[PDB]
Amino acid sequence: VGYLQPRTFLLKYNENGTITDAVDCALDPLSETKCTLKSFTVEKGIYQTS
Amino acid sequence: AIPTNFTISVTTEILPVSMTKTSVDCTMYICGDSTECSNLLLQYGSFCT
Amino acid sequence: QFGRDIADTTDAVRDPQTLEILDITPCSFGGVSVITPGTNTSNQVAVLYQ
Ligand SMILES: *[C@@H]1O[C@H](CO)[C@@H](O[C@@H]2O[C@H](CO)[C@@H](O)[C@H](O)[C@H]2NC(C)=O)[C@H](O)[C@H]1NC(C)=O
Ligand SMILES: *[C@@H]1O[C@H](CO)[C@@H](O)[C@H](O)[C@H]1NC(C)=O
Ligand SMILES: *[C@@H]1O[C@H](CO)[C@@H](O)[C@H](O)[C@H]1NC(C)=O
Repeated sequence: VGYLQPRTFLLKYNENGTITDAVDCALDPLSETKCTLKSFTVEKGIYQTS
Repeated sequence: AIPTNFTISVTTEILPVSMTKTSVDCTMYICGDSTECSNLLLQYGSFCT
Repeated sequence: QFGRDIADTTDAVRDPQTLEILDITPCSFGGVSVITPGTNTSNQVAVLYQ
């Protein structure tokens, strides 16, 4: 058993229309930069988060 | 007319090279700590990016 | 009864019971940055609190 909270997720749809991956945008600063760049891959560097 | 003596003169020149670097937190400026305003502002995220 | 600053937001208030003046301060402050070597290479990150 787990309990739901209001969150923002970044969902991924493949070419068949199924959700295959997601990012929880408020777990980590890394996840937050993933959410901002709108990608699952981050290049080397320094990013302002929030 | 031919000069007969000289003078050695030192003068100064001033040049700007750089300016202040700034960053903005878009949600902090527009909404503060209002959750409702942030939920309303979620429609304009591209402009802040 | 209320005090307002230059930005017009309320920053002071008289207490209606004890009649004492109170200052109000926001509790969200300070910039954050994240350093990453690339998601391709690793998931380890560093965080800078400015
Ligand atoms: C060329 O100009 C200099 C000045 O720039 C002359 O030197 C000065 O001479 C006077 C007296 O003749 C002195 O009181 C000054 O102290 C000297 N100045 C320095 C910096 O030493 C020099 O005599 C001139 N030469 C000629 C041939 O006219
Ligand atoms: C998508 O559908 C095609 C055709 O049915 C299938 O071959 C493929 O394996 C499915 N999945 C992906 C990820 O393409
Ligand atoms: C109101 O209640 C507070 C605490 O119960 C008391 O100190 C105060 O004297 C009361 N009256 C006024 C006018 O604040």
